[PDB]
Amino acid sequence: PYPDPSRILGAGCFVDDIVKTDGTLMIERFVSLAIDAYPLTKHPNQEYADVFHLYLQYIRKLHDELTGHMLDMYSVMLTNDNTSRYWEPEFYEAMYTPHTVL
Amino acid sequence: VGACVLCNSQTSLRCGACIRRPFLCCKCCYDHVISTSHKLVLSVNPYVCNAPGCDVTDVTQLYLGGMSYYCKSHKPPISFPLCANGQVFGLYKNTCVGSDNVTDFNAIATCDWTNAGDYILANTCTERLKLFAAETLKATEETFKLSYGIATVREVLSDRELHLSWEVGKPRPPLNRNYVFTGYRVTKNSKVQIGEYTFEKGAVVYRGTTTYKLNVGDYFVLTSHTVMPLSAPTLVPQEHYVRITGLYPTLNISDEFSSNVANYQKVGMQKYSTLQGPPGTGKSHFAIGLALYYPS
Amino acid sequence: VGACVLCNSQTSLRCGACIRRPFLCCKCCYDHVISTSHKLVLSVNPYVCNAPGCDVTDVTQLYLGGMSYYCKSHKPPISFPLCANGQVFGLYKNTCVGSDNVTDFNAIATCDWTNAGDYILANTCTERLKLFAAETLKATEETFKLSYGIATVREVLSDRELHLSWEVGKPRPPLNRNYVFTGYRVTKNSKVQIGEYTFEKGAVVYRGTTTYKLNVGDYFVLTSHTVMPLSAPTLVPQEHYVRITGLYPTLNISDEFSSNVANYQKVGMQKYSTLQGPPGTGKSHFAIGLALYYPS
Amino acid sequence: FSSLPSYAAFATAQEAYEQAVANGDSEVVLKKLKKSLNVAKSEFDRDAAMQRKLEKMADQAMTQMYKQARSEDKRAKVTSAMQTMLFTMLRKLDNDALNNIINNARDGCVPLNIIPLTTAAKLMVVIPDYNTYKNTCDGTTFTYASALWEIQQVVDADSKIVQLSEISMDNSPNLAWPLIVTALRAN
Amino acid sequence: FSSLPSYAAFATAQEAYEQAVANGDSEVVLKKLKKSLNVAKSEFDRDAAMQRKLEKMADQAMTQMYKQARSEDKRAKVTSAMQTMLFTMLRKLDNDALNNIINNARDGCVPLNIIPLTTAAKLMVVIPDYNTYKNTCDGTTFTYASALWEIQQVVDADSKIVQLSEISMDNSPNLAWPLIVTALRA
RNA sequence: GCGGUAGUAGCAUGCUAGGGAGCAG
RNA sequence: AGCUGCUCCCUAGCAUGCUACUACCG
Ligand SMILES: [Zn+2]
Ligand SMILES: [Zn+2]
Ligand SMILES: [Zn+2]
Ligand SMILES: [Zn+2]
Ligand SMILES: [Zn+2]
Ligand SMILES: [Zn+2]
Repeated sequence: PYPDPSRILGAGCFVDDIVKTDGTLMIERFVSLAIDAYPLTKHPNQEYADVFHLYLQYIRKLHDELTGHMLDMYSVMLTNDNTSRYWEPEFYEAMYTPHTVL
Repeated sequence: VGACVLCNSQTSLRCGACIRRPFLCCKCCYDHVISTSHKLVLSVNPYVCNAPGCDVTDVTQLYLGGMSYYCKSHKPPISFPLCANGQVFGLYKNTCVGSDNVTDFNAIATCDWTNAGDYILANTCTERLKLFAAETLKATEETFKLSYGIATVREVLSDRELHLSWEVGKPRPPLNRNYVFTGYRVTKNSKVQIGEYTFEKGAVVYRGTTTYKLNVGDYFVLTSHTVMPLSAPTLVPQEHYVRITGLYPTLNISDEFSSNVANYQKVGMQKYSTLQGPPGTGKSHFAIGLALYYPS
Repeated sequence: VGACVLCNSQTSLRCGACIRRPFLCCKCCYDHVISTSHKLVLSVNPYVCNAPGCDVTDVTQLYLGGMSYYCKSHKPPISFPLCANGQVFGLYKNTCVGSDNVTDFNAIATCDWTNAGDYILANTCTERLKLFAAETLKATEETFKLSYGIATVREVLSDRELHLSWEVGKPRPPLNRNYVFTGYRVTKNSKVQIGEYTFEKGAVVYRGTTTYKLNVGDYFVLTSHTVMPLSAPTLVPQEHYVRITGLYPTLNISDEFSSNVANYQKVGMQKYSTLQGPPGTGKSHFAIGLALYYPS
Repeated sequence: FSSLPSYAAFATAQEAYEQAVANGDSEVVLKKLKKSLNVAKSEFDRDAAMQRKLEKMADQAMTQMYKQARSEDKRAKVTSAMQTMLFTMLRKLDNDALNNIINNARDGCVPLNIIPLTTAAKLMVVIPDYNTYKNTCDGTTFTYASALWEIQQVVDADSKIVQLSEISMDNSPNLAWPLIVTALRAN
Repeated sequence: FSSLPSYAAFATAQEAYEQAVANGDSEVVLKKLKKSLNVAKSEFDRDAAMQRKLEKMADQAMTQMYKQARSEDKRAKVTSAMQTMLFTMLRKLDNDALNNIINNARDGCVPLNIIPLTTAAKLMVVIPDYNTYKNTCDGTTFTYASALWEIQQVVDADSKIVQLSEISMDNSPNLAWPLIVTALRA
């Protein structure tokens, strides 16, 4: 199954609370919205796969900008404790293959 | 979430026993919290035990066990004391300059405003500590005076004459021109505007500001503000430049202002000339003469 | 869930064998529950065994095994005695002051109201214990009286004259003006309003409150209340202040109040002036002349 | 956990082992005072591990009955709220119009839809536009539901008072336009 | 985590057993290092664990505190961020009509009602001085929002009619200046 | 040399509880 | 400001299960 791309992009741009207009405070919203958008990668229309790729790139940017705050405003060195799985396609491909993990 | 008073470092902690709720660096706060009578710290959340029904609010006993901050008598094993290394746990746990000599701040903090020395030390320190001391001094002023006598005048003697009653258990302030009260008109629910008046010898005579006719039931206190922190120093940094900056040279003047012109230049070429005045030397005449000398 | 009677500390334990069910803190409860004939304690749940068919309800023996409270013959291995350290298990286990000399409360609790000495100790102690003794006394009063002979008059002799039958196995209480009954009218289901009346020598003559005509089927009791806890002491703390507080000076008085003026001042100048009165000295006149002295 | 009965026992076992270590005599020195120590193993295992379970269970119980006390207080609070509300709405109700219609019913029961229609003292009308205003409540008295009503106050969608002269066919486009009319039952 | 006390003990034991396996004499005299040593790993891995996850617990508490602080300080500044955003966006739109009305409003000429779109319907505009009257109104035709409106009536701040040819240079200091033009769209 | 039990540490799987978020009817 | 269903992330706990080190007895 795959959704209408406008629905996912609109869930990206318009929100119902002002706190959700800063990405580094949640990030999980975009992980979930990227789970919903994975099967567009197999579409013949090229402007449909770009939605999934845009979401992965944005997640990586948000993680980097959140971690580069605790090293300057404070002096906290965050370690990438396997948070690099969220901006790679395997974590999302695993959700549509028959061998559960619910 | 702003810079400390003694450190210019953004912190998030607040002295719990203080009155102005100031911003303190973790090590700097450690100094102040173990070196005075300030026993509590507030962060984005209050560091208080979530064990239901506890009241010990010192600093050093408290322990953090995750998304909660306990007592040792309230403690699960997996934790870390909130107090260690001479540094209370908080945001900015690295980049706080602190200060080894804070007994100036400390003295201001336990200054109860009774001796002259409290004023002297308030008047001898540097800028932001001075603002802190001044605003705590007003706060203690409003704590002092409003908690004194309510003026529940319960009958009228004659024209500008009154009979006095006032609160039991707490004494009553003097009734002078230095102590201005403020009225409230009580009805079946609450109070209404009356205004600020004075009391004097009667049997009480009131030298009220304007006309008013009050029967029994009313009572008076001296109202105050809830003073916020300020923004600026007592005086600006001085100047020794060349220019009477920003103004327009003079063409006309009166010969009574002969002694005025020589002093107009000095207030003009440098940042400030501190005005000293014996009683009645024309300072006001001088003070209106500045615009007479510079009409722009 | 409030202050205990002897310690002013928040607890959750109540003597089960008392009549008032009073609050008793942990050590204070241990004292009373070992030192008297009160063998039961209730908390937010009653400290009783949960094995079906148990009726031994002492205090020391019970054992707590998690979400239950057992007796030693009812006990799985994971447990702890509910009574240890001389301190029963309940909320706020730490911050209870307790009391060592609680034999006064112990005697009040065991006071069955027979001797004069019962009344002597009940009138020699301190304040909230005064209240506890008073309410236990009145509760035992109504346990006393209601459970005596039923006033079942089973025929009418003549005008204001009746024939009496009374309860068997339980004797019948006096029939005097000091002992006023209360009427209930039986219908095929239940009782209806009759009112309070008195019995005297007949063969029973009744000194009724008002006219009534009762046939057979009726019977009487002396009804009572269900006395709840009180709030306040026997008197207010005294005063020795300077003012006739809260009232207005005098212009008019009648000279038959000559002996009245001298004692008006003392009652109002200080908290309370307790009045003793010989029969017919003018006390009520004085108690009416109070408002005569100050119409306000 | 140091005031237990076995802290002294393991202390004296290790103290004697220390005494013999300062001595260091025989093979039985090793065997024994590693087995004086190896007996005081169960002490400080069970007496310091069953003391580590009773306390957790005691804390569980105390927290649980704290919860129950709070839940028992909130119940009384809401009980009082409901009672006050019922008895408050009771005192706008017990009129004689109500008893008059109730006693005319043959068995005691009436429909609920006819109680405000026949006993209410005040009426509220909500008007969408001026054409509807002309046909419903023009004038200063009108008749609705078999009775006569008398207007007091008109407000608009902003809760601002309108006067009856302003409501006209050519002033209509200057009004916030649901109007709300309030009237009183005429006698 | 190596700066811990029992590190010295564990290193001592392991070096001793390295010597024992490099010498290879006994089986239980070498088991000495092991009765001696397994104690080292029972007091170094028992203390190089709790602080290793405490290091992460602390960082996760401080990230949570930072997020709550930032969240609460974002919603205390809504009505300054919103207006700054709106004006950057309006600048980068770069429309002629919007720029016209925004520049006019910046120098003083504002409307009094919503700008109508029908070729009918009325527009009222406040004009505060002669200079801004020169640029827009010449003749009886008004230039506003990149359109043309035909003047119908000018009244003063005194709420009384002023005829149109009266407004000129010399008579400008004679009228209470915040006039109100009234024009209909062409 | 092995088994059994008693302790201590590290690792996974499952269940429950609590909190945060996303989609669909 | 509702009723349902599914999915991701975080912490706590319980037992279970696997696995490693020490001790005791056989
Ligand atoms: Zn402080
Ligand atoms: Zn500081
Ligand atoms: Zn605590
Ligand atoms: Zn007590
Ligand atoms: Zn009792
Ligand atoms: Zn039992």
